[PDB]
Amino acid sequence: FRYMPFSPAGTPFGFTDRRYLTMNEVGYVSTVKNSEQYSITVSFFDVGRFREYHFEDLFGYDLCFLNEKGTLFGQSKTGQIQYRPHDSIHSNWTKIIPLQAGERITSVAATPVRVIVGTSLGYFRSFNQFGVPFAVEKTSPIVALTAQNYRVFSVHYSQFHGLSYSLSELGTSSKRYYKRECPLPMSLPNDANLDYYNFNPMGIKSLFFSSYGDPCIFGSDNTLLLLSKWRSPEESKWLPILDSNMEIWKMSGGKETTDIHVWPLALAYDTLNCILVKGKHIWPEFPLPLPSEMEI
Amino acid sequence: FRYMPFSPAGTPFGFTDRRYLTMNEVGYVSTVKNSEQYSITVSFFDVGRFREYHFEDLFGYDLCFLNEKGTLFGQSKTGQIQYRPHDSIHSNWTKIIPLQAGERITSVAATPVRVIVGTSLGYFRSFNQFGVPFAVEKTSPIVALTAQNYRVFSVHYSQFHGLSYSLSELGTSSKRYYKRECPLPMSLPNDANLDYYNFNPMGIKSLFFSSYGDPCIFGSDNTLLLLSKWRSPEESKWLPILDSNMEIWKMSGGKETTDIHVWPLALAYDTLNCILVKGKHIWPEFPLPLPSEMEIRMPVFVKSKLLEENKEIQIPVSMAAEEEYLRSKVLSELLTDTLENDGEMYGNENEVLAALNGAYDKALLRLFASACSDQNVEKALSLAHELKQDRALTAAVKISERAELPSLVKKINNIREARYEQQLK
Amino acid sequence: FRYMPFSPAGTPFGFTDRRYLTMNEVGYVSTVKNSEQYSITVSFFDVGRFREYHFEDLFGYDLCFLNEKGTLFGQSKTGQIQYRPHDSIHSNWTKIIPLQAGERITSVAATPVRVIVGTSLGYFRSFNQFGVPFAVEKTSPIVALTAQNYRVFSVHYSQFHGLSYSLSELGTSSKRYYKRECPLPMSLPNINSDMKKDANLDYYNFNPMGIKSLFFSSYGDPCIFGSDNTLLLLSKWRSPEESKWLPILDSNMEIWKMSGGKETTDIHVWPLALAYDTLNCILVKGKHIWPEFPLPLPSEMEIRMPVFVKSKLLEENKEIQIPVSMAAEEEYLRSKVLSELLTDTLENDGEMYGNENEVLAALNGAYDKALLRLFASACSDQNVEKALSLAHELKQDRALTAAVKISERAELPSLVKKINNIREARYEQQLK
Amino acid sequence: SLRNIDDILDDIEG
Amino acid sequence: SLRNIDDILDDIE
Repeated sequence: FRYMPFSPAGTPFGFTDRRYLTMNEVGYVSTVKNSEQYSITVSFFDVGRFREYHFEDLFGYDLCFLNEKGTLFGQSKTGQIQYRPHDSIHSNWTKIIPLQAGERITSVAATPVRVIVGTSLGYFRSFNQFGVPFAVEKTSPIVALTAQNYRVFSVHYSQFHGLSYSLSELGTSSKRYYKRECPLPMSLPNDANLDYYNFNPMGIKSLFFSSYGDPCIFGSDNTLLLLSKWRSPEESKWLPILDSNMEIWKMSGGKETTDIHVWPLALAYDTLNCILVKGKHIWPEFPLPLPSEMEI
Repeated sequence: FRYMPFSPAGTPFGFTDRRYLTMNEVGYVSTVKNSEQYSITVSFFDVGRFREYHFEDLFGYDLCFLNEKGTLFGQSKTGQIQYRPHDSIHSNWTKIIPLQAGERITSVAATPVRVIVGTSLGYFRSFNQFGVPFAVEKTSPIVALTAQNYRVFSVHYSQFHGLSYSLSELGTSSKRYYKRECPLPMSLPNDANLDYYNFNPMGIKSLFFSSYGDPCIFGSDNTLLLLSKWRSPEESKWLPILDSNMEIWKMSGGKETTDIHVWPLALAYDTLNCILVKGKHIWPEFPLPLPSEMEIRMPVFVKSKLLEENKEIQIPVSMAAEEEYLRSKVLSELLTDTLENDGEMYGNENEVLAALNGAYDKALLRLFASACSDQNVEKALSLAHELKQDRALTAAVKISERAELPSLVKKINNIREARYEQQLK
Repeated sequence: FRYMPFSPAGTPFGFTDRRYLTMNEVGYVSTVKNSEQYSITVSFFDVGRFREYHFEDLFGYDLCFLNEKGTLFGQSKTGQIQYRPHDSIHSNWTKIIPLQAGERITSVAATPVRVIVGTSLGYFRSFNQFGVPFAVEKTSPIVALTAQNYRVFSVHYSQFHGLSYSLSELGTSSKRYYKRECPLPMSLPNINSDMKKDANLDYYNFNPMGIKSLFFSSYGDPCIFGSDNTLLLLSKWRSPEESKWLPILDSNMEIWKMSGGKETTDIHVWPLALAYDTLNCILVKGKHIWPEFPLPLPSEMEIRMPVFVKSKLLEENKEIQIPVSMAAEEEYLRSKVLSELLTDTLENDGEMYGNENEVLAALNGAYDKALLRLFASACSDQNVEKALSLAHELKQDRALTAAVKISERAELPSLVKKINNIREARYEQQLK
Repeated sequence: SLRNIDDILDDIEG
Repeated sequence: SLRNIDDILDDIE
């Protein structure tokens, strides 16, 4: 199996020379193949809050994560990361992650207080928002990472039982696991959208925490799954609280329009902040349409 | 799948008629093919304490475990075990483990107080040092066992989960689990060494408790994995604490080698007792070299960045302070957990922990100085928050004064005042 | 994987037109193909207590569970269950379990006070004896259920975790767990390619997991009997950190010893229940491993700790005779396990039959008595160290005295003094 | 002497 | 000045 560099709501290059690194309720991050290097653009939806900016990517970052305070960039092969705070007050910092032979950074994530790097060998390196290492952990191979405050939701792949998920809190005392590589009840993928399922073989379009702390995942079956009552491992349940395949059919009022696909950004209490894609491709292209919402 | 007889640090026969049965900090046990029988030789590293001896193996023992008080031998097919105390005062004893159709003994282990036998069907048979059976237990198929005093570290393999592990205590009353079949994130193997991976499919070169009682495993990826926080099930983490491939790479002055390999014996605090194998094969040969010592290092060094600073590898002080901070942090957290729950074991744990916390702050303060150099007031303050000793918070204030960062000084003095007012509650 | 409808000790049709639905210590329930319907016959082993009856199955019941007060029938496909109390006091009642696309009922269970239905999606639907529904719970897919009074033993199987088990209590309000989805170390069957023409392949297609039967013991401990014909008992299930599955009977070994050391291929064990130290079972003689018609009379097989070696048993013989020195080790181990199990029972649930305290007393007596023989053998070989460790495991103080007297007859006065120190140490701890 | 200990085992009863 | 802090680090003892 090929471990592909993953970012939430990321799109592939396809036949164009530009794509989206990551994308969520804060904004969208694009990269463009120019003459020799790359051009990364960090844009926001609340344009009255953050300053949009762009820079020249001399390294070729293919990993990104966006929060409300900064943007984390990652290069899957050289093991180089970079964190750029939105505010000019704080400094940009760069670090190189040690990588063994054939080890690739597969997912990165950041919060106002934590920076996470996961690899294809199962390495879990955590830092603070300034680049100070806190612990190096060895787990199952990591394919997807997301975080919120001090919580971390990590998707792992085993050779045997397949996809699994872990949920942990990188508290000030010590890291604590609520779920440890438990079954991830997600449907694996079953063309024109064939460039995508090579860019993301696991079909995980995006994953994030809800506004109230619950882990969410959006598979290739286009169903938003939410993990309820994870603080009690006995009552833990995954709930399909949204089937966007039917919500398009129910809201259109017409027929099965295969010209409409849903691209998830985040879940904010009662609405699913997302991007509605019109075209043959299920992933959004340029320009990016306005974000819409969806009742639960 | 074919379960293979496992022993810590055992080597295969290869093209010879002799291999090592098992091997650790106490000594090494070799076996030599002798026509139709075998010649077992038990040798020690502390020649003053115990006397090297040998005997004739009429059964074909392919399983062994060595401790400071005796040697345990096992025959994977006939199910026969034998325990030979080192002193002639105590008698040898022999048992035959019942085995069903195709059942094999996969691993044996012994402490001065316990004898452990694991089978391929998941039978967990325990005895005391005299052979009195305590209870027979059925678990997942066992692939590897190590033990220390009354505690057992077992590795299990199903077709469903892969490799899991269990950590239990065989107290005077009954068997209690600290961890039950939790995931074992050891890298499985992915050739000249094919002889080895047919003899040890999992690639578990060795596994053992540390000198301070923490479980450790050494896979085919040559990374030493230590189990942290095993007393609190929800806090357990496997921590990579030594990339032996990198230490060899740094010993060789940045040059990639193919003839130097590490063979793990045990972990004593911060030092991996091992055998440095020079040759075409990755396992040691005859005669056995003298044990080497390899200090554990957190895998945070990049080869790219280490080559630049040289232009034996020299490490830049600012980069070595970060690794020393992380390593002291992990060791200090591990040793405190030991002392807070089990007490002392050797007599120097309290002194080691004290000097450990000292080295923690000293390395952390170097990182603090580097941050003041780069005028990084924010990063420095976050570093000062991680300081332990109050005398190091003072040292940070004095470093901040030498950097002329009065804004930082006041924020660090707020930390000191906040800790003083927790001293009042 | 394909979940198959399971019932304790059920047999497949095979190449006949009749099979057993379920089977335990109370009796056996058979079903016969009757043109296009079925003829179900509920029969009992205590013919004095209960009267055998039969009825016409127009539904195709392939699930059944028998207790002392009623019989539960289940239809895996339509989702229809029916509970028939033996006595005419309470009426029969029928429910239809909701089943989704491809959801099947995989196992049913009933006690005099509870009715449990488990599905292939992991739905755990419970009722009381009259059919009043309890809360509905979603768990891992259920493959086997047994129950006793208010407690339920459930076996679950995912493709992720493998085989797990849960041990719960169905209280008046809601369900409370003693153990939730802990690993079930039962050996799965090892099917070959020559087994595609084997006569017993029909069984492992009807019960892929090989769970021949599972049940609570007479004293309330969970037991399971896999295709490896080993009885597994769950000890210390009240203390989650101490729960252990203990193999307490290698029925292949008991058969090997019944036959005078000769390997057989036509005798097999079919488990019914565990009564204290004896496995109630059916001895199946024939080509197939499951009982056929007519059913033989139940046999009894005393549990034996798997510590006997075939090689060492043949030499001591040169029905199998067991050397007293070797039989003492097994008798010590078995008494230790049984005493540990019964003590936990009495300390938490009390007595249930009225004579348990006497059983435990005679049990602990046999424990020391077997332990003292091991002690004597160690004194015989002048193994003072091994003997002392044996004396430490003695229970009654009057057995410590018997060890002192045995040590005196062996002329080991150093040991005698060390054994009397145990008495002093135990007197000291009884006051502190 | 050690082979027959039934004389000692039955003293436990009391 | 900041490169050699052994004068400060050794005062902690």
